[PDB]
Amino acid sequence: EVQLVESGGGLVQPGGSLRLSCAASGFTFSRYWMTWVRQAPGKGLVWVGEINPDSSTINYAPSVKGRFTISRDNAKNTLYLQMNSLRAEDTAVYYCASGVFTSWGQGTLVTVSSASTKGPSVFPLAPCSRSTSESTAALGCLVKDYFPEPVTVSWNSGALTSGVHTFPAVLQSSGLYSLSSVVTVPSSSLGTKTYTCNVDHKPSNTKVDKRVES
Amino acid sequence: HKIGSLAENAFSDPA
Amino acid sequence: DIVMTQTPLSSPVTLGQPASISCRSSQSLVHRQGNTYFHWLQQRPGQPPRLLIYKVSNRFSGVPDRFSGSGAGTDFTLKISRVEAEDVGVYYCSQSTHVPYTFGQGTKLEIKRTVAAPSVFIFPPSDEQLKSGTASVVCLLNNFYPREAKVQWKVDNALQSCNSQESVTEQDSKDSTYSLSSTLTLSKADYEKHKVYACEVTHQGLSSPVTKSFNRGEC
Repeated sequence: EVQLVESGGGLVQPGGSLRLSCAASGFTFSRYWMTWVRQAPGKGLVWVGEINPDSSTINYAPSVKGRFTISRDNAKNTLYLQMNSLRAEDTAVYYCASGVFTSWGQGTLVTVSSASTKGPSVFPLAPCSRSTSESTAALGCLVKDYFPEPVTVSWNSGALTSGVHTFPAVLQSSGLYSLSSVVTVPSSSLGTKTYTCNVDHKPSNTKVDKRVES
Repeated sequence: HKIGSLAENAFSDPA
Repeated sequence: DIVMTQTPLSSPVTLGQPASISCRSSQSLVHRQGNTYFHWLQQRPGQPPRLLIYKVSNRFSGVPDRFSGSGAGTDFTLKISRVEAEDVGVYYCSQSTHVPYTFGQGTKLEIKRTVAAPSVFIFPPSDEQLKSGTASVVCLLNNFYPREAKVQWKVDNALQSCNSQESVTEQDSKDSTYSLSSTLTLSKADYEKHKVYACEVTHQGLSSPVTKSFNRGEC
């Protein structure tokens, strides 16, 4: 399987520097041009640049020329993006791709901000008891007061996916993010399993598994 | 001068 | 640099019917005396983009026949013939005839499905949270269509303003519905001053608004 595994993202202060990596397997990386593209939260795709197999041609977007450097190490099958003089407008998910968009990495979010990292609080969401039958029952987790993005949420270690909705985070008036993840199930099945939300916030070294009881 | 679009494998599936 | 112009939202397309998305470039995309490097990409939420059509009309790997491309010079169209629910997402045009390569703003494909009323749930603040000085009350509107919905918070029947925030999911890839959360944030002190907490939901699929409520302490 072609894999493009990216790393190096996270929080960086304005004016600072960060180096992203994109490691390739499943194809002869040394024979392909490689590409960086970025996408600011909620916005469209923006091309960052490309590099040819032997590194003798490197083309850059005007918005990054003179601040970013693209390179590659074919012996390690790895593509790099060295970013200097970072600004808030550079906050984005950074993707690598082979050729002209023929295979893509998962993306890594770079947040350019002066704020500190803050880990989330995880609270259960469970309704009050009901006295009229309803076709589904709901439970969830409120993941409140974290910075920067992203948090990831799974249920029962990724075994529970049907009926799950993890909402896009919102920025609160405090400057911290919050989101909820909910799961709804057919009501008579509610008691047939347990429900644990697995919350991971890498910037704060936070990993929480919260059992939610109705 | 050279751009990736003109590479022989620009649009080939790497798989 | 070459500007690529496409609209942000498609007309709602019914399952099994065709959708067309167009893009215009600010100059010809014919490279010198050769190919036209105009492409279409598809992006689903939380996923990277995927190449769909390259060089105007060539389907990329794993792209089925319902996606086709046409056009020439500065005007191009993607046709999705028999739309499926899984086709929901954002479609970008792209040129790579000249550097910097550029993209359109993205056109979101919206699927038109039957009206579906939301299932509504209200979640009181957890005892864990209350021990910390803040109270969050959450109202969930699950699996509804169309996207427009009105949510009002009433605390002892008094309308709340300026203390809630909403989040809405993207259209679901299986049932083509939306879900929405509204979160009311109060100080613990203000939360203990009142008894009845209610979320009231108005939506095309409901003949009368739906209210879900609880009484502080009763749970």
